[PDB]
Amino acid sequence: HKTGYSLNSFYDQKEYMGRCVHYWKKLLPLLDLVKQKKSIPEPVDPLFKHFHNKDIKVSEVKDLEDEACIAFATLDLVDGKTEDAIIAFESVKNVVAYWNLALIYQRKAEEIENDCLPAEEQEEFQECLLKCKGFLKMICDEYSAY
Amino acid sequence: ENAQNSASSPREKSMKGFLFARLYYEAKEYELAKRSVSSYISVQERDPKAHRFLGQLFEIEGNVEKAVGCYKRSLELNPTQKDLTLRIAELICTLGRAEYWVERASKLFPGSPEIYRLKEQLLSSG
Amino acid sequence: HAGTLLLKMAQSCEVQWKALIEPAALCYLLAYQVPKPKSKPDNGQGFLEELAFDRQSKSGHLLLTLSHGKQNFISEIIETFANQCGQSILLKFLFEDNLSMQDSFMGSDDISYVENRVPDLSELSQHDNGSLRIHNGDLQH
Amino acid sequence: EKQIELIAFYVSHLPQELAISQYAVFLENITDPDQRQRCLELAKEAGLDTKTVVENTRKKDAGEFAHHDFAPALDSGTSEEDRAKIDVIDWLVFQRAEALKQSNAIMRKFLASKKHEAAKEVFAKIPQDSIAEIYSQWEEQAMDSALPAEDDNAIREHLCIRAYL
Repeated sequence: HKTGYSLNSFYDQKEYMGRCVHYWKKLLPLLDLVKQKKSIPEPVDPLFKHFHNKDIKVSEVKDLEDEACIAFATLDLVDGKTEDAIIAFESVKNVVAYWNLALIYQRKAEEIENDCLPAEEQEEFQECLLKCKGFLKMICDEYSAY
Repeated sequence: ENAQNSASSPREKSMKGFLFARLYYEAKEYELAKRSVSSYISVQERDPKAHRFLGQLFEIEGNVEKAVGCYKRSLELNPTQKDLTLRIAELICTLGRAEYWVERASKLFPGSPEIYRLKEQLLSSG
Repeated sequence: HAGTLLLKMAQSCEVQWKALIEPAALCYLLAYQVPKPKSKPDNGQGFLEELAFDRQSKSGHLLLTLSHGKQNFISEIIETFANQCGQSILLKFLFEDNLSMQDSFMGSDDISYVENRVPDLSELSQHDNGSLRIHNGDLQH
Repeated sequence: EKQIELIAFYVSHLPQELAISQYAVFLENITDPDQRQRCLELAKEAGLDTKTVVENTRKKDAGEFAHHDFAPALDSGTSEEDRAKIDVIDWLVFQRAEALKQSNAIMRKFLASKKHEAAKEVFAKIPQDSIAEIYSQWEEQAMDSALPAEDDNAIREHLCIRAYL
């Protein structure tokens, strides 16, 4: 995800984001079976078998799911399905979802409409309240964007 | 980003930036493509690439006047200018002022339906 | 190679000690900090070029990992070398009473011409991209 | 024995005759390859044995040397050499630089006798896309490097040929 987004090449961003979406869409069914359940049985170590680290707690399932949903939304965003991309970004409530919403509002409203700018205002206000917690999770920190 | 850093390491500010310009050209970012193209032309003098980069940029920006200017400078450079007359004739069609360019296009390409129609429209505009 | 052998001596006895790192650090520093030969004109300069890539890459990687923390290189250069004593410390360990220090040694090799420079994150990646010339697809490397 | 696809392979297993094998195959086929929309392009002349250097070497050896008997009148020799240049040129369009340079040399040979139709064929059967497909780098900074003192010279030769024509 990081290596793809870091690039500017369209034909490589699409591929890296699609394949990261692939790995997350295959991890989706495997992570749902954490309800006091055996993950996958492996007596032998196929290529990568460690323990007491590979096990994800019940807490982090939701977080990883939200990251996967952000990945889906970003895939649709780097394709051109502009509206359902925003639909997909309007589900998670971390900093990255808000930032992507605000950037797409910029892109779609460079000089287009005035009443859609209040969306940008409220999004940057939520980002202000979140930076009041000092979160540096954004790709380029708020010192430049906000 | 990463390509720009790898380039600034050697510090070329060059065909690397020209490839970024070509990527922005293949994509849809007129201002960034034009900026990178101008920066590359500044670093690599003149060539069909520099002229065609800028001419495609201006053609997509709609400034057919600036496109015709860049094409005229390119044809004055004259390494290989064959699309220059075609661009001039298209600018004439989009445009008395088209009469000279249509006569030139017709004298450089006798079997020219589009240019002959442009000439007729210019003589109509007894 | 002498610094790497210092590492070998320590790891062989028990493990990298608290004394066989700073002279090894000097050995890697003064290997990184020799100017890369570049002819740009027989006499294959590509070999010197690729070996310099690999040498500077190893020096940078290993000298960054031996001291991730700063405030090391200055005191390193200022203490572990001197007119005679630093070379005496590095050489008597390397060859325990088998060579003269005055002759047939590093004694005629001067070092105080060198200074401080932490390897950069772009030049280090380029040093690895160069070191990939004599390690073509070696899985361990 | 016309087991050409395999005898040519064993030839290619022998190092020095990789040129003579491609010569046999091409001189047997191209005249009437029975080129019909089948047989998947004869596996690319046994997988390039078939290099322009040695191939043009044999063509230059055959066209002019004729050790025992060379005709006092070059008997369609330059015409067939030019048709070879043009055919390999079409194939390259589908070895573009080598075809272009050999075409320039053969067109110079035709100009040395002022054979209008011959030089016209040599220049015309050559693709319209040769220079553009040969230009690896467009920005003149890198184009000076990618441009060879032989490739740019041959391009100028083709331009002068077109101007004179």
